[PDB]
Amino acid sequence: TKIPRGNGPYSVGCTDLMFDHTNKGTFLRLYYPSQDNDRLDTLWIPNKEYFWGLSKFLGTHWLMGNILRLLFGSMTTPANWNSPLRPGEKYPLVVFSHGLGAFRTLYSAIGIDLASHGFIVAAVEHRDRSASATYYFKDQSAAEIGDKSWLYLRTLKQEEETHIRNEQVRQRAKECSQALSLILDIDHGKPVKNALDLKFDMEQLKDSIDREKIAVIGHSFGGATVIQTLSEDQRFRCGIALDAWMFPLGDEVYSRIPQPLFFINSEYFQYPANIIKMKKCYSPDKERKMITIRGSVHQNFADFTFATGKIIGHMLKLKGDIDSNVAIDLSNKASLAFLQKHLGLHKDFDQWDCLIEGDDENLIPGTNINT
Ligand SMILES: CCN(CC)CCN(Cc1ccc(-c2ccc(C(F)(F)F)cc2)cc1)C(=O)Cn1c(SCc2ccc(F)cc2)nc(=O)c2c1CCC2
Repeated sequence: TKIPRGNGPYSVGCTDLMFDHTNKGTFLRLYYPSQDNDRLDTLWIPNKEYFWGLSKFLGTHWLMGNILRLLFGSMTTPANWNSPLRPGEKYPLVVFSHGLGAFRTLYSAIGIDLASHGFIVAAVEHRDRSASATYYFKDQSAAEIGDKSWLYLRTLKQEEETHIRNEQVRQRAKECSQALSLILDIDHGKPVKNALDLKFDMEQLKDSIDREKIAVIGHSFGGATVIQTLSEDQRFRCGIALDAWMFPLGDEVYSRIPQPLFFINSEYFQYPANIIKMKKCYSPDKERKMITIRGSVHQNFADFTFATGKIIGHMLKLKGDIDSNVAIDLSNKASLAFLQKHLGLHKDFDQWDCLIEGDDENLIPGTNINT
């Protein structure tokens, strides 16, 4: 309800796609330009098990599962559920990676605005036990009955945290790459039965993708995922990391990324040892940009920043000094400028080229971290 609508000229539709039905299959939330704009009725957090997951992730016990569920379980996100895809054009494609303790639906402000500008967006649900919860189906008949098998976030011991996070960011890359393949193959006529039954007939996606214009975007853990993904998959033509958390990356990725890469940071999350990994990505033969959003906290990139009031927002570290709507607008617009330059879109997004440069009252070029 407080989650912002898309600022762009397209109406936006949302749906979910699972294929195959297994735990090794692809799971994504799709945002896309809808043909019609009949009602904004997409449920934001669609299953109790996520409120269970959040609670477990956040430190809380069981009751907070229910309190969070009672507070939010009905909240909508401004997209037309299962609305038909708008026809007659090929859309550039974004694949989006959520952060630690998140899942596919918690970045709709980004997803939706992006779609309102001519993007199809596939927000993937990671099955590396980095999501709070996720689910899949043990067999085809389970999928048919809606007999979901749930997978909750894994917590790690110190000794564990270097091998595991990296094993995880490798899986996340394979999952971004795989979702890309799912879509691309649908785009070229591969018949697919969605493991979920939904009004939206997946066949509409046929011949609807501009295959030269793919980008990968993610937040935090998802930002590290952007960098691994580009590393291994040149179908992704540029990436955008929203406050990347660089710890899961091996030292080998830095020399391996040729595509242009964009760092959008928050002022209050970054720390020098994180930043120095970002600087390791810079090379005169490569395009790396970096802006910092002033007054912004880590959470400014996800949807819970528009879910509480100004006071409690700041208490829960969900909101910062900057306005949540002013922030996400800067990030979204800075992104559209960047996506236009390196995918060679023919739109008016260059009108925010300055936001790539930090030319704003609320933007800092580079980073506040002096080194
Ligand atoms: C150590 C694990 N936890 C416990 C301290 C760290 C949690 N954390 C920061 C954070 C702050 C607030 C909330 C929050 C979300 C919803 C609510 C409520 F529902 F109540 F409204 C309240 C609080 C969630 C995470 C992080 O882990 C930050 N983080 C995140 S937060 C992304 C996220 C997760 C859940 C969510 F709901 C929204 C955003 N992602 C990452 O990839 C990484 C990090 C750190 C390193 C890598």
